[PDB]
Amino acid sequence: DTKEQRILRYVQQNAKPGDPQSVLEAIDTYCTQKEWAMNVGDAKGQIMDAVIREYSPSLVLELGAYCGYSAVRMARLLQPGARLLTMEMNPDYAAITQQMLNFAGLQDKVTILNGASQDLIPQLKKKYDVDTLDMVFLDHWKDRYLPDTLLLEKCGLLRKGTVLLADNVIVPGTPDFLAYVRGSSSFECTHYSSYLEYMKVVDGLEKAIYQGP
Ligand SMILES: CCCNc1ncnc2c1ncn2[C@@H]1O[C@H](/C=C/CNC(=O)c2cc(-c3ccc(F)cc3)cc(O)c2O)[C@@H](O)[C@H]1O
Ligand SMILES: [Cl-]
Ligand SMILES: [Mg+2]
Repeated sequence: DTKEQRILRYVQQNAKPGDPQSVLEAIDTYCTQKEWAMNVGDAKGQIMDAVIREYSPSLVLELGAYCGYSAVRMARLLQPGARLLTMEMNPDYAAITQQMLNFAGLQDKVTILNGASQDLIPQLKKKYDVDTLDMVFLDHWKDRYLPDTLLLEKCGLLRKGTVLLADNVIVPGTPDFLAYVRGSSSFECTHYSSYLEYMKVVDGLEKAIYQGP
């Protein structure tokens, strides 16, 4: 048995089927009264919600699905016809994310891509029929935010106005990523101070809007 399986089971037993909000609530409740887990969480999730609503992205890429909390959170706010692609290298977690999304009734808005971002990103145009991304949410291994951002650029997947939203830029921290988007003329950046999921440790998200090269 694993922590991720317990979280799924808790949602399946307590949340309301086909109700994405009840899924988020049940995951938060589990993590608030039982085992901590690395979901973006409710505080940072409010900022995520705000960004999704403001920019109304038709195509979103998520790096790092984990239990699918962020996938549920973004997907539930997407406009009809809009789509989310989520990359997850761990097949156990990909399987959990799929069951979470199924439960939430969001399976038709989300496609889970299995594998590591550095290998999937270069297949997006040919294999998954992507032109450009409107939004990217980064929440995978922290030392990979910068390399994956450069890879997305190199592959021609960013357009002017593409919104990158990055979790955990303070804790655990993505100092290299921040130095890059804040120093580069190719991004205009806005920092959102909040709190780490399920506690009062200060963390934040960085919003970095691609300007073109
Ligand atoms: C080298 C491969 C990089 N490419 C990748 N491609 C696809 N999926 C990837 C992935 N890397 C990681 N993943 C997956 O993303 C998820 C990993 C996320 C890493 N997250 C964290 O480390 C993290 C950690 C904390 C944390 C904060 C404070 C603390 F004391 C302890 C932990 C808080 C967070 O909000 C976090 O997001 C997993 O599901 C993993 O399988
Ligand atoms: Cl929270
Ligand atoms: Mg995170």
